Amino acid sequence: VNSFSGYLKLTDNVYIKNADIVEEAKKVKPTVVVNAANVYLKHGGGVAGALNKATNNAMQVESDDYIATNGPLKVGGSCVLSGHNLAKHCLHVVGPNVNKGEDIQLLKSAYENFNQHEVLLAPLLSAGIFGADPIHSLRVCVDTVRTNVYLAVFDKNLYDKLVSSFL
Ligand SMILES: Cc1cc(C)nc(N)n1
Repeated sequence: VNSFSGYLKLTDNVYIKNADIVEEAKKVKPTVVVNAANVYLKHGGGVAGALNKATNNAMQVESDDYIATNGPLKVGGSCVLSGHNLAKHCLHVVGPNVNKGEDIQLLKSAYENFNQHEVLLAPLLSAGIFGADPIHSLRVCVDTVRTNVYLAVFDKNLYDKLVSSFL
């Protein structure tokens, strides 16, 4: 049993809810929250900006030190950093950004990072301002992630479309 509440079950291991990932993290304090990161860990706007704002910019400070030491992530890659006030850990995962021309086949590689963690609270990778089709992102998630993933969908309209169209 875990603390996640109000989710619709899509598969054996994938659950979904209409919720802002910042309010859900604050309530649950999951072991892992996933950030929709870029390779520079610049959490300017989007999911990353919303999570970073909720940490009072401490996520950005920690991320700048990570990049100064290690250099940029790969598209499709990830790193584990602190979850600050939101979670034990934040798994920063880089899905391909369609608005930068990145290979959508890298979305499967991005979701494979989730398999290193038994339970996660996550957004749909490459959705929102990363430009991918969220219906596609949910299909890749279900077909790639084998660990238990609790997806937070920010848009009520999009949530209802993801559920209604789910095969
Ligand atoms: C305030 C907010 C929350 C989420 C999940 N994303 C964005 N872009 N902004």
